[PDB]
Amino acid sequence: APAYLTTHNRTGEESNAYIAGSIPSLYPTAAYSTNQVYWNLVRLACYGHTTNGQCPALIKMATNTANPIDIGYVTMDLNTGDITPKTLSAKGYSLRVIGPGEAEITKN
Repeated sequence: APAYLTTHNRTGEESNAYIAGSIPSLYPTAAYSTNQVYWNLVRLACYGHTTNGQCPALIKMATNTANPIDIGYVTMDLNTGDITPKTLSAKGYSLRVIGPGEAEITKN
């Protein structure tokens, strides 16, 4: 398992993971910022939403605005940190999985 979940937000809008599609995490990644979440905190964020060490989340942009933007669903193995959908592309945003427990969000 990786030490941290590392998120590279390369957009001008805040990103966040909505656990099981509905529950905002406490660890949003601010604009033009990299953020690293200790792995135990991740495990807990996913507590109650984990089956077979797998946990899904919906990724949103403009998470600190009135109108957030649904980018698409992802699932992660909490023991390998492997993120199954290698890319997303929706609402003129793109997500790319870089390796276990790290990914970047770009605009377009």
